[PDB]
Amino acid sequence: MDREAFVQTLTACRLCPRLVAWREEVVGRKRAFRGEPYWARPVPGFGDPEARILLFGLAPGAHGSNRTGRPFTGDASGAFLYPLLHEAGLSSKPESLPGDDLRLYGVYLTAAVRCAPPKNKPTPEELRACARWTEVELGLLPEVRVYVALGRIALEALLAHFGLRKSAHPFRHGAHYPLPGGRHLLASYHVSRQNTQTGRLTREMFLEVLMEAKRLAGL
DNA sequence: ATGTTGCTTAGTCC
DNA sequence: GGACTAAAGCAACA
Ligand code: SF4
Ligand SMILES: O=P([O-])(O)O
Ligand SMILES: O=P([O-])(O)O
Repeated sequence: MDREAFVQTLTACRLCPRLVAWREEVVGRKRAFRGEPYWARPVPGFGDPEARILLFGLAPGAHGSNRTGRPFTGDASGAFLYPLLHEAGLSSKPESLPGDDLRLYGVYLTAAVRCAPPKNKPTPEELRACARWTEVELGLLPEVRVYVALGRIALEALLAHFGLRKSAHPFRHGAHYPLPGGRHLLASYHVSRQNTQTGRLTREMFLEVLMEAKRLAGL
């Protein structure tokens, strides 16, 4: 199917009962946004359809993409990620605002699970379910040469996608693994506030990941 | 009030 | 694998 069909069918998905419930349950729970409209639906990927680089996240944040409708938009993860994409020369501007004209150059963003999960922890069954969408979405990104897993969950999801053994591809920040056709699989700590604010993942470390991804992608 | 909540990782154990 | 938990620094939240 083409992208329009992908977006149409994805947004109507209701395969995971716990997530169909949670994504609406959190609406109005955060003071700063009470009374505002929430997307509260599956989150479609965003970016360059001709991207050579794919940043693969974990899932929608309750008041992040689950609220704005765009990956990494409206929360601490995006506050960290988007300015860095611009600093690396991969976007039109530093900030991402729903409904703006932000363009990503050579990069596309999505995640393992597309509906906000409780405690940011999807179940093994929910991951297997949404993996069907990963197949469809990555299938619509023919030019990707570098797949960047943001966090352990994301890496494992990508390993399943490529039919790779976990034992041979452990999760460690900076890990680099080869993929068929001269492609690459990179692993980085997730951009979560828990990782950046605690010093586990610094702005320097992530920009480096981005610069390495560009290098490996021929950009 | 100032204590609680919410935002992954790495190690443990079966 | 999968379930469980102590640990990390910050600030909205109550
Ligand atoms: S998480 Fe994925 S599979 Fe589950 S309901 Fe949402 S879009 Fe569908
Ligand atoms: O809502 P996310 O894309 O920042 O997880
Ligand atoms: O932000 P607070 O401290 O007025 O609740």
